[PDB]
Amino acid sequence: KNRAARVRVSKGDKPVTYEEAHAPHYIAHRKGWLSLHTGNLDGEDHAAERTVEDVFLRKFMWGTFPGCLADQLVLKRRGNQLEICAVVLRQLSPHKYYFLVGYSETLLSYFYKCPVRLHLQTVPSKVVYKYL
Amino acid sequence: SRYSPEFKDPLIDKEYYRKPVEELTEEEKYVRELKKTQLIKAAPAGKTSSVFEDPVISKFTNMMMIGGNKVLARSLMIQTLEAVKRKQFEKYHAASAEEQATIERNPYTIFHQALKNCEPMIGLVPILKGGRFYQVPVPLPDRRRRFLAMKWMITECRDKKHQRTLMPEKLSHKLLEAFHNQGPVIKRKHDLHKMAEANRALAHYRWW
Amino acid sequence: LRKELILSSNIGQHDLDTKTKQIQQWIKKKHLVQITIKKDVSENEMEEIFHQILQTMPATFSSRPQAVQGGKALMCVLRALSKNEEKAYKETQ
RNA sequence: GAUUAACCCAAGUCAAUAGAAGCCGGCGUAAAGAGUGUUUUAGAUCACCCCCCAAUAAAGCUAAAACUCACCUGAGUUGUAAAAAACUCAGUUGACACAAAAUAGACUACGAAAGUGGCUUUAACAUAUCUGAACACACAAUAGCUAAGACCCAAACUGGGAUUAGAUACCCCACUAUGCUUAGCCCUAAACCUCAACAGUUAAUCAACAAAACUGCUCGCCAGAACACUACGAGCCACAGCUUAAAACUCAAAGGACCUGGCGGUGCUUCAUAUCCCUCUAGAGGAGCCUGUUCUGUAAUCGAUAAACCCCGAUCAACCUCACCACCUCUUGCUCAGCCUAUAUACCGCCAUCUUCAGCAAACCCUGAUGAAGGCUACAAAGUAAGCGCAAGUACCCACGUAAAGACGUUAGGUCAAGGUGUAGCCCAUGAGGUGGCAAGAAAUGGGCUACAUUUUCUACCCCAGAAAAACGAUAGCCCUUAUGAAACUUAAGGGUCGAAGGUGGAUUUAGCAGUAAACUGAGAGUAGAGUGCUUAGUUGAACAGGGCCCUGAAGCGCGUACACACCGCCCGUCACCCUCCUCAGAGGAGACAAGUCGUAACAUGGUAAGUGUACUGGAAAGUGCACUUGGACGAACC
Ligand SMILES: [K+]
Ligand SMILES: [Mg+2]
Ligand SMILES: [Mg+2]
Ligand SMILES: [Mg+2]
Ligand SMILES: [Mg+2]
Ligand SMILES: [Mg+2]
Ligand SMILES: [Mg+2]
Ligand SMILES: [Mg+2]
Ligand SMILES: [Mg+2]
Ligand SMILES: [Mg+2]
Ligand SMILES: [Mg+2]
Ligand SMILES: [Mg+2]
Ligand SMILES: [Mg+2]
Ligand SMILES: [Mg+2]
Ligand SMILES: [Mg+2]
Ligand SMILES: [Mg+2]
Ligand SMILES: [Mg+2]
Ligand SMILES: [Mg+2]
Ligand SMILES: [Mg+2]
Ligand SMILES: [Mg+2]
Ligand SMILES: [Mg+2]
Ligand SMILES: [Mg+2]
Ligand SMILES: [Mg+2]
Ligand SMILES: [Mg+2]
Ligand SMILES: [Mg+2]
Ligand SMILES: [Mg+2]
Ligand SMILES: [Mg+2]
Ligand SMILES: [Mg+2]
Ligand SMILES: [Mg+2]
Ligand SMILES: [Mg+2]
Ligand SMILES: [Mg+2]
Repeated sequence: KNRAARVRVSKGDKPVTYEEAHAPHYIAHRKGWLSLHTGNLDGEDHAAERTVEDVFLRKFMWGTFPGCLADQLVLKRRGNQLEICAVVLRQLSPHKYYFLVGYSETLLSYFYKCPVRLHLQTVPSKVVYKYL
Repeated sequence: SRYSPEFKDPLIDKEYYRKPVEELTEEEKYVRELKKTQLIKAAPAGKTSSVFEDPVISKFTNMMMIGGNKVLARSLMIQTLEAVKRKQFEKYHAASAEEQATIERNPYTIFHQALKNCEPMIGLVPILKGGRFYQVPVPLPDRRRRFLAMKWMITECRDKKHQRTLMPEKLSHKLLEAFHNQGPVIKRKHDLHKMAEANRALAHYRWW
Repeated sequence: LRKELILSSNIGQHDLDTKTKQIQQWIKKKHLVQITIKKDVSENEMEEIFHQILQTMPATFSSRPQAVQGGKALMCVLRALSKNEEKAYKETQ
């Protein structure tokens, strides 16, 4: 049986988001790409560089905002600007959100030598697309 | 099948489509009216309304085909027909006026008659009664009879006994033999009939 | 007629005696007894079984023991001694 | 086991033993209604109230079919799934038994039970109250012994013919004891309707199943399993027997009825749509080669290894890759070390598998006496179901088709070597680095490529040609060159050289339902280079598509079930493997322990239905003969 990024059914007590509810084959059919850049297009270059940057960014944000991210990030790349659109939970103090936003933006800008913006969207609780 | 079940096989007959409307029975008019509002498949590339079209020869060429070489198969078929016609014309001219009445020169007729002669009337089919299969003699459908005739002809031609003999000549010679009710194909048909008669004792093993 | 028997190298003595009696019956009946022995055990150890079986009938090897089945088994053929062979046995006796 | 702590009793605690608590309960299937009938002594209150069919013995008779003998006719008869063996006896007609008693019988009677179904006759079917024998009398099917007759047919044993690995069986043939009559014996049956006799009730039911539940009275019987239809003792016309019938050792079960699941060489019905068989096409199985694997070899990896491995991890090994072997070298080591060290039977991760399925289902409700369990009928009868899957939706060129998708689970199915990860293990090495080196073929086997040619081969062209045609046929071998690379005999390409095996292939087996099979032509992945492999675009382009159920299987409805690790199950017996007990002059018997040897007897229609009694036979379970039982079935309107 295929196990790829599928949330196996349960007694109906497992909340899941729209991203998790959909198996891989739905990509481009019901769910979009969590990272948007030109590396994968026809004839473009630096696909590996973009992918490594994306993976490191995801791990970095996860470890920097522990237990605050509600859904996966959305990486966008416009020219050289990198934009990390994140959805977080309204638990940690806004002071700490602002501190971490500034720190993340600055550190990532210096690390990837390209302007970085972080766009936070706060929600009360993880959006439950369905119960599996 | 890319064709949905709704699609119906096309009918290719100028005479059928030109038949007078007055000659049509109620059911025939209804059939035409129904086909007016039906989906029809595309005309296959193997058949056309050509007056010279011969379905039997088309099927024989298809059976003779090897690996989708319709061109080569058709070339062999036309060469066989030409060889048969040339042999018949030679015999006709070299023959006296009395027997020229019987000597036939239509290659299509010769081919049809040879196949009809070769058609085996009764076949041997495995029938199982009580858990043991036996080769019971059995009547055959016309489709199976025609197919067996064609297959025996083609296999006999393909045999390696005739070495360095081109397929046109092989098939023309065998077809003429069959037309005159001689040759290995007719021998094989008689052998099948003889085996069936020998196993006549098991006819009741059939249930249908 | 060919009467065939199949034995294991670890066959018990009671079963061996029973099959020896059966083989004696066949030999008296004048049949060719094809005996196969399968398997750790040495092939000479296996052939000792044939020695004992034919020892119980002082029958003769129509075909001597031979490795078969990829060498896993031994096979032999025993036959009733001809009249002349039995006369020779009597003379030597 | 030790330690910490806790619990119970406490100047006690509790290891061993012994005792204290032993019958108004039951008998269709758990042990138990004794094979049947009749007493005395007694008991009870059920006592006053209140024709015939198939019993039995004897005598007699015979319709059908046998046997035998006569005729005459023929060379064959018997035997089955197919044969062999067996006889020359076979057919018609007629004559003819001490054998057995179609149809009636769809009847259900007679007898106490066993038993009784051709006919006639004689005799005859106990008790105006019920129970009543291990305590006597008289009976008791089939088998069996004794003595004498009959002998058509059947038939243990025996012999022969098959079948078989074997065949002491099943199948075929012949024949005997025996089945029959007479006179005695024998006294056993699943002697079962497993349901005691008598009288009574249908009311408040009733573990399960079976043949509804009980009341009163009486007699017999039962008290865990096995040892045990046993040993001893006793009795008997019995001498390998029958009746009664224990104990010792051993065990924590044995057992009866059900529910679910699997399984069935299980039944009926319906199907399989490249599908199980036939049918169509092309193949493999035959030759060479490429390549994977198993084996052999080496100092020289690892993993998959039935379907669901075997050009598989690898969209790839000269060095590297590399985890292997030999040697050498380093030790806080690229890493706040490291380990391709064991555990896929601890896992995540990604998957095969049925699945070429459609079901899975939480939360409720009801039915079964509120048991495990089960829940359907549409002219509908207890089901409702959220969700998941299918479906729908989507990519490709349609709404077709191909993709994709495919839940819960099954195989402790694959991967600790993608990576991580628990546990365990190494830490001056199982870690790290360097040089070199193995990666071959005795041989088997899997998949693919090349061919065996004439529908072919070469040339031109891409389809109106010319030549070849014993030549066809290697991508094999050897030599040379070239491409990449630091390294090329070993990697690839080209050329030369040689023209080899082979002549359409056994049982068996693969794929395919249409732009498919088949043939042909490109491109891409990955590499510095490297595949006949892999992915994919395209050209030409078929034949059958109709019948069935032996096998595979699928479904439905059923049947059985000693299986529950679920038939790769369970389990019997012989033989030898060690202890306890009993009988015994040493040997046997039982049990237990416990792995083997030969079979597969039983549990499924257990592959010959099972079993009881009895007789003969056989390593061994067991086989067969006669009667009996269902504790088997016969599919349950007609067909
Ligand atoms: K082949
Ligand atoms: Mg799959
Ligand atoms: Mg009982
Ligand atoms: Mg009485
Ligand atoms: Mg009595
Ligand atoms: Mg008796
Ligand atoms: Mg007799
Ligand atoms: Mg009875
Ligand atoms: Mg007894
Ligand atoms: Mg006794
Ligand atoms: Mg005694
Ligand atoms: Mg197929
Ligand atoms: Mg081969
Ligand atoms: Mg391996
Ligand atoms: Mg392995
Ligand atoms: Mg090296
Ligand atoms: Mg290497
Ligand atoms: Mg290591
Ligand atoms: Mg596993
Ligand atoms: Mg779907
Ligand atoms: Mg698919
Ligand atoms: Mg496993
Ligand atoms: Mg493994
Ligand atoms: Mg090491
Ligand atoms: Mg060459
Ligand atoms: Mg160079
Ligand atoms: Mg040549
Ligand atoms: Mg059996
Ligand atoms: Mg049986
Ligand atoms: Mg029996
Ligand atoms: Mg016998």
